[PDB]
Amino acid sequence: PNLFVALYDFVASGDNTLSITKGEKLRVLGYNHNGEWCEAQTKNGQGWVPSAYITPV
Repeated sequence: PNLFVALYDFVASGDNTLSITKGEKLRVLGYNHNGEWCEAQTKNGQGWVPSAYITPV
């Protein structure tokens, strides 16, 4: 039941990216082609975040 946590703050930059805070929880829907970006949902919204900035809880 695939819940995750943010390892660092990430400030939204480009096209359909989402801001996240260190230690907040999110839900993963998927990945991009090469797998460096992850599409996620939080209490603020939905959007792209770096794959390297998150981990399971």
